[PDB]
Order: sequence, then structure tokens, then C-alpha cells
Amino acid sequence: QVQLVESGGGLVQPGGSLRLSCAASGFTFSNYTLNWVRQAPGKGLEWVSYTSSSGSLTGYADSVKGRFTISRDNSKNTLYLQMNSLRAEDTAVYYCARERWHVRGYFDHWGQGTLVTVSSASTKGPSVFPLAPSSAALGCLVKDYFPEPVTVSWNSGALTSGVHTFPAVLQSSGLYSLSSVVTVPSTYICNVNHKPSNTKVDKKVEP
Amino acid sequence: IELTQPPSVSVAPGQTARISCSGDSLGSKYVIWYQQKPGQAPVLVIYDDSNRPSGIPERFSGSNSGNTATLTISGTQAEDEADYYCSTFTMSGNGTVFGGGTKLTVLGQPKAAPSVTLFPPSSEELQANKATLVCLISDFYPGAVTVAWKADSSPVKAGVETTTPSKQSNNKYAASSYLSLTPEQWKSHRSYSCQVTHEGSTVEKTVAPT
Amino acid sequence: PFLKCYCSGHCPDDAINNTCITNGHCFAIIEEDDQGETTLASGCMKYEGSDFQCKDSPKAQLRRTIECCRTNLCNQYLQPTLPPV
Repeated sequence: QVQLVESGGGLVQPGGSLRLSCAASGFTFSNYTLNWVRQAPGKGLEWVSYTSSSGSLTGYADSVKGRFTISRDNSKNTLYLQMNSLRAEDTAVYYCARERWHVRGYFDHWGQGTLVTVSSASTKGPSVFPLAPSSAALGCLVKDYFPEPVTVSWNSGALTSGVHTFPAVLQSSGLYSLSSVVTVPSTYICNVNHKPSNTKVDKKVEP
Repeated sequence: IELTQPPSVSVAPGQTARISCSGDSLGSKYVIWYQQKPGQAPVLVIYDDSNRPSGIPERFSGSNSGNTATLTISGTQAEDEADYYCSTFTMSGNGTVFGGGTKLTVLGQPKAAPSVTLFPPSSEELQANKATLVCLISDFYPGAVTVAWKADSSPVKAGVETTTPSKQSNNKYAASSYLSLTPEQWKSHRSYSCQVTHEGSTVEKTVAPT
Repeated sequence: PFLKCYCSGHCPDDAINNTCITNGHCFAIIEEDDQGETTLASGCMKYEGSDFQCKDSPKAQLRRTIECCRTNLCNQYLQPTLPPV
């Protein structure tokens, strides 16, 4: 009953390095090729690296060649990935995966991944800009903050109906932005609260 | 060397779903398919172009010829909603390559086009030497859109930043996309546009400088 | 396509039984899973263009042995053995 468990992920600055491990069990480990495969939050699968069963053949994705070194220790039952010169592009959930061939290779078993997140972000309050209505919809652009979460109320709780605050993007920089938009007809303010950084901005939005 | 899948595909309950995967001479390569549900590891569903691992339902089959490989899910169910990725062996560095994956929606409600609101950069942000266009997409189903920005009808590659879709309180989907510009870039074009494509159908909103 | 192969374990459902046509090669394979269980299979290996690989698959699992040949029905006479350990 194969098992594969990644560990060692987490936070790092750009230029940093982490080492990921993944512990195998339920199979004679040194009989199989292992892979690293990753996935940036809500994007697609990207293959990173393989080592042959005996550890002697090794292979990489152009996007990581020279910065990541895969390896294994058939003594322990442990596969490694040394990630150096990290970049924002490297943030992704990392999976180790077992290769198995019938006629040709497939990955039959995967760990459940560790998240690696690369960012020199470390608490910064957001800048708020008003989304001026055209002639009606209007909003607040709450921009460039970190880390989650941020609350927006309108006219200190009074304005409740017709509001749609949107979930945030995780930008390349490693910072977030979100928007709250309210639908009205015809005096309006957003109360952006970012507890993580003692920031309370009220921005009166107008025409 | 490069696999192409449509971003999203949807079917009515019970109907057959076909998910395609295409690239140069794909049919001379063996294709492998994974299903992936929110919060978990991908799962092998088809392995030489068309073998089912024991324990994946007969409902799933795959075929491959020409430039096109296809995952076919006959009489499909709610439980089949997931992302599917194709893949094959590349000789670069001796690894594997994945399609961009496709989201299979099993229609649990009537299909609904998104509402798009587009805001230009505020004059306040412009004075701080920055510029962001905010494109708010909402009330759509299934929860899959492809977003394209235009300056004067030329595509805009850089500085776009899009969220994945999230369920709204009413079970339709929302998403946002932000385009970062230089103030001089903003003023230098005649207009910018946010183009949202949903279920093969496009809705477009557009803004202009002062 | 112009080659006929024996098949079992996983035959394409365009089988007149235990026969697939291909333009590539015939194969037989043996593999043992994570318990001592060994399963046989044979069938058609599709033509892969410039690429080809039968014995030389350094990335393939150890407990697997596959053999290929390119003559009408050549794989009936085919008896791959797992290495000994």
C-alpha cells in the first residue's frame, strides 16, 4: 500500500534555498524512479525532476536546471530536492511521485504535496484606491497587501445590500490585491481592515 | 513537446464528456491521463494511450491518433467533476510534459454568462505614478473563464494577474483580473479592453483615458 | 499498419480475440507488483516515429521485463523473465 509524504516546504525569501524531503513506504523504494512535480496555486501541473532507481540517471526541467538538485538515499527511504536561488516563479505545491512502466512510464502514486511559497513579503498594509462609478457601480481597489486576510465594510456597516467583495489575487510579487464593489443608484466609504498590520483605511469614493 | 487542452468542458448529467489533448505527432507518442479533485493529489486514470488502472470505472476510456488524444467519460456523474491533465514523455531533460489541464463541469444548473465591470485607473493612483485596470467578472456558471486584455486591440501579455474562480453565495462564480500599466502607457493608447470568454462565448468591456 | 500480434491482459477492443494489428512491434511483458504477485501481458506497441525503446528504459521499474519482435505473431514464442535479485 504505497505511501509518499513530502515535508520541508514553507516560507523563503527570493535567493534562498529550501530542501524538500519525501518519505516513501509500502514499496521496495530503490526499485523505482521518483519524480518531483509541482503546481502553482490554481494553475497546472509542471514536472520538475526525476532520478533513476539507482540514483545515477537524473533529469530536470529547463525552468529549474542548475538551481535544483534532485537526489535519493536508498538507505533511508527518502527522496530529496535541494532548491537553491529560489524565485517567485518557484512558489507551488510540490509533489513527489513514483514512476511505473507498463509499455511506457506513468506516475501511479503521489504524495499529497508541501507548499513552497517564495516571497520577501512579510506584512505590508495595502494602499486603497476608490473605484469611481460611471453613469451605477462603484468600489474600492485594495492593493498590494500581505498576508491574508482583509475585511471591507461599507459606510461602517450601514451599506449591506448589493455588495460583492471579491476574493484576492496572489500576484507574482508575492503580494495580494482584492476588490469590493457595491451596486447603488442616486456619499460612500469603504472600511478596509487589515488586522495583520494594524491598518485601518477609510476611503470616500466619489464621482 | 507541447500539449494543448481546452481550458474547460461541461456536460449534462448522464451525457458523454470528451476532453481533447493535441500536439505535433501526438499519435506517435503514448499519452497518460490524470484526474485531479480540489485539495488532493492527481490520480492515474489512463496510462498507455488507453489502459485503465484496475479500480478506475469502465466509464473512462482514452484513445489517441493524428495529433489528438481524447479522454472520454461515458454517462458522467457529479463525482466526475475535476481537472483532467494529459501528459507524455518528452526528451527534455528526459522528463514528462503535461497539458495545461481542463476543468470538467457536470452542469447542476442552467448555464449563465458573466457580468463584466471595468474600471480605469483612478486619477488618484495616476498621480502616484501607478496605473491598474480592474476587471470584475461575476455571476457566471460553469466556473471557468479565459481573460484577454487589449490595448487598442493589440493583445497585452505583461502585467496581467488573474484570480481562479470562486463560488459565490448563490453558487455561480466570480473572478477578477488586474492589468498593471505605466501612466504613460495608459495615456498612450486610445483605449484598453477586458475580454472575458465563457463557454465559447465572449463578453467585452472597454475603457478610455480622460 | 501491417503487423499482427498476439495479445492478452489488455487487448484493444478492435480485437478478433488475441490479435491486434499494428505498424510498430509486438511485445510480451512480465511485472511483479508491491506484493510478490506477477502478472503477464502481451499486445501491440504502436510505432513511435523516430523514438523507440524496448530493452533500454533505465527509468522503468526494476521488477519488469519486456521483450519485442517484429514478425507476424512473433510474441507467442515469447517468455520474458524477471531478473533474479
